[PDB]
Amino acid sequence: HMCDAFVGTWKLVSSENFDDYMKEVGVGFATRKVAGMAKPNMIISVNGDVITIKSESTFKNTEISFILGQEFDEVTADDRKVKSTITLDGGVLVHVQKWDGKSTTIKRKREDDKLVVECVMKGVTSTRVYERA
Ligand SMILES: O=c1cc(CSCc2ccc(Cl)cc2)[nH]c(=S)[nH]1
Repeated sequence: HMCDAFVGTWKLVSSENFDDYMKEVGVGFATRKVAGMAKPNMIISVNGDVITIKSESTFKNTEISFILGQEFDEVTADDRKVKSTITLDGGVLVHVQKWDGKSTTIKRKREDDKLVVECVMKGVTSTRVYERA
């Protein structure tokens, strides 16, 4: 029942500062423009200890499956090949991605009826708000 309140199908409804986050990560111009337009659905499910997070959009469909605390290699939507570890910290899913000596952290939390995604790269934060689909 760890992640019960995350399970379901969620649709992006707002984004702030995502272009600056993508710049800080190193995403190139064309990918930033097309990725910034996307209105993904995020589909979260749990089966035993395995959590699956799917993102589906007109830009790029992604899927990760993982066990909390157990590192996994991930190909991001912008085509980085990263090493990821996701943990639960005080009810927040904390997702750290490492690549090329760099690191970014994505936090996913339930706030009221929303799922709030905070993406941080150094000093730059983007907030993406999802509602139930
Ligand atoms: O599941 C998720 C994860 C995130 C983390 S940044 C992903 C991402 C990265 C690069 C590009 Cl070009 C587009 C997208 N943001 C939302 S909204 N949902």
